[PDB]
Amino acid sequence: IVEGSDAEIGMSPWQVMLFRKSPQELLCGASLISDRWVLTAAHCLLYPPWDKNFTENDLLVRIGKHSRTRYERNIEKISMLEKIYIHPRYNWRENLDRDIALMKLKKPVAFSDYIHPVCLPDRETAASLLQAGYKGRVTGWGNLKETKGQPSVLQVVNLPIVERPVCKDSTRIRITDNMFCAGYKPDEGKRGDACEGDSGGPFVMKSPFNNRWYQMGIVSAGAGCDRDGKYGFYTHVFRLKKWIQKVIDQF
Amino acid sequence: YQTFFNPRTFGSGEADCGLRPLFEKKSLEDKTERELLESYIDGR
Ligand SMILES: *C[C@@](*)(O)[C@H](CCCNC(N)=[NH2+])NC(=O)[C@@H]1CCCN1C(=O)[C@H](N)Cc1ccccc1
Ligand SMILES: *[C@@H]1O[C@H](CO)[C@@H](O)[C@H](O)[C@H]1NC(C)=O
Ligand SMILES: [Zn+2]
Ligand SMILES: [Zn+2]
Repeated sequence: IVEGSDAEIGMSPWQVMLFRKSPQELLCGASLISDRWVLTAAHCLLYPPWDKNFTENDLLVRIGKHSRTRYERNIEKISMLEKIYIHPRYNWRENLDRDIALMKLKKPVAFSDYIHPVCLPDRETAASLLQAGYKGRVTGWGNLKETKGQPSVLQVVNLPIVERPVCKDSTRIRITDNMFCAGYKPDEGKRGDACEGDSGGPFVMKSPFNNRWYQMGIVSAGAGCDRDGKYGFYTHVFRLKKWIQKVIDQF
Repeated sequence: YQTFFNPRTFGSGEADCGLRPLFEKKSLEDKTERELLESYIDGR
């Protein structure tokens, strides 16, 4: 998260940290959508070029963690993974189309004031909130700049959704309908972007209909971080909800 | 909220979703929340 600010305690109780067991190593962001299911970026678990092809017991996860160096008691939780599910049509060779993945906790987590699930959008909410100009929120423990290095506290930043024509023109990558970009334009006087390490992290919007937070996207890609005329790319969660469904009923 | 998932497959919370205990639950707005709200009010 570049040009963002520290997160208030409990402002993102669905924040999940994807850890690598040996060696201990922070890999990506992730989100809690249930007491047993966690959402993240497919390239966080599978990306051959970077020697990434993790399995259930290679990784572990942490929930409700507030700082990155001190273990916080009966606040944070450490859960193992029972299974991993990557979208069968995830295109890691080309444009990261369908950069999404699901993880089932080996043992459900108890909700608390620091740990709760984020909502997944429905037809109405999706079409109602995913509109250029509207601002969403991205969170993460990733780099503060292009490599301070990384934060000791969860970072947050609100960014506006950008119109497809503009996103398409900003990158030489084949943009698909399964993704959207967000960020300020050089003429808006405001900065902020996700960055390396933030992948898997959620892009959430607050619904005025019921006062609840909905995860509209997943941090997926970008070129550099917070560079003028550039935008971060996020997996469009709703267009892939049928798949999330199949995977979950199937499990 | 209304449901998509089946509790036995999915777990709990498709229904305790999206409501922060330290914010919405206590009727407290977070420090930057309003920015999102205000973005829903077009270019007023
Ligand atoms: C794996 C994540 O941590 C990271 C998130 C980047 C977010 N950046 C911004 N500015 N919001 N993702 C990546 O680094 C992905 C993985 C594959 C390479 N990559 C990129 O974003 C490249 N820099 C660009 C790209 C390459 C191939 C396909 C799509 C995009
Ligand atoms: C993941 O590693 C397994 C071997 O353990 C391999 O069969 C599978 O093809 C890998 N996935 C790839 C490289 O896309
Ligand atoms: Zn704490
Ligand atoms: Zn802001």
